[PDB]
Amino acid sequence: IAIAPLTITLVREEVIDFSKPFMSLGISIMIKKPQKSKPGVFSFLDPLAY
Amino acid sequence: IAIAPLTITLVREEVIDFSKPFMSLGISIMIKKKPGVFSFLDPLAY
Amino acid sequence: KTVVVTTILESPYVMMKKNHEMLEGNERYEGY
Repeated sequence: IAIAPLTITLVREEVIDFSKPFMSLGISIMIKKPQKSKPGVFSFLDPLAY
Repeated sequence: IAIAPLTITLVREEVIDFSKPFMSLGISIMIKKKPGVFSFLDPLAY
Repeated sequence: KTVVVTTILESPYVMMKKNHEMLEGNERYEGY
């Protein structure tokens, strides 16, 4: 038995037997945490729109 | 052969065979989704 | 030897067509 995070692919299922997925996943986007930015030079105009 | 939104469950797997899932899903929340012209008078009652 | 597939009426998986009464066979149903 192979109990490991093994991706279920076509070729692997062709050569061995795979059980039903115990963990669903997908491709997602990872970014740096937003974090606070330094205020702009002309930031006193921020409260009102242009 | 059945080709339909048939959820893969143990009680169905023990009696019939299921292919690999073709569409994943789960429980999710569904919810129901402009200022007035003279809205600058709002801070004080009429 | 033709094989019979079974389905349930539930949009957008299997739904009736607008002119399904004129159509026959697999052309009667459309969906995912």
